[PDB]
Amino acid sequence: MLTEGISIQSYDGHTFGALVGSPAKAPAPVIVIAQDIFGVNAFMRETVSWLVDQGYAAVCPDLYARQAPGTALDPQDERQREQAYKLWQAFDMEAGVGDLEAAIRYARHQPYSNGKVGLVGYSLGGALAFLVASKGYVDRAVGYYGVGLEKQLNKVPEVKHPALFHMGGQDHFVPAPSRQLITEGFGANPLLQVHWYEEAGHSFARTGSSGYVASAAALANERTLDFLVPLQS
Repeated sequence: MLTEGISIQSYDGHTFGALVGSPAKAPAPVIVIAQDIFGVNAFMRETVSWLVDQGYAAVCPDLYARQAPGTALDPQDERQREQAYKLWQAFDMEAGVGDLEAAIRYARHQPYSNGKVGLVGYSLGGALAFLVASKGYVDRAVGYYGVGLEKQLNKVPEVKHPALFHMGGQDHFVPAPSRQLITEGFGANPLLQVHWYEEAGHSFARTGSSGYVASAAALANERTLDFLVPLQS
């Protein structure tokens, strides 16, 4: 689901929609939320609500608009998971980064904006959060269970603003060898933080996921909110 009327334009001209929430107290910092492979769906709506309840505005752009605008898939439905994996395999990461950079620029000057912008992404969106952090588009970036970060480690020195990553120690998208590479690589730049939640796997911060772990979700979420609060006025 998206907010009707909201349109954002990327550098290459492509336009896309977004789900937006603004807090009752504004101006406020704005968090761009990078979706997972299911599009702007119920958990993205929950993420917008969670951030708005904490005093932020939030913008979750339709990153699948270059393939199938408005795609919003149910992670409990097997056929819709298959569709999500197929869209993910065809997803253009570089265009996704550019669409997030356009949503970040948009987020700097809306009626509710205080001018500061953060980014929070989940899985596909956590990989995109690291790429965006390597470009410097945002003030602060956060990735939950980003996939494939061990293949992007040459970008560690390019991160020049803080970026926080929450990883499950039982997430087999990030097996022991990958966890060691990321831990060693990220450790060279103090602007990066990566925490490992040893009793949690993938999607551990989504309440309806089979991977949900309330203690790890709560610790990671409070660390995300502590990390974003400097953006507040």
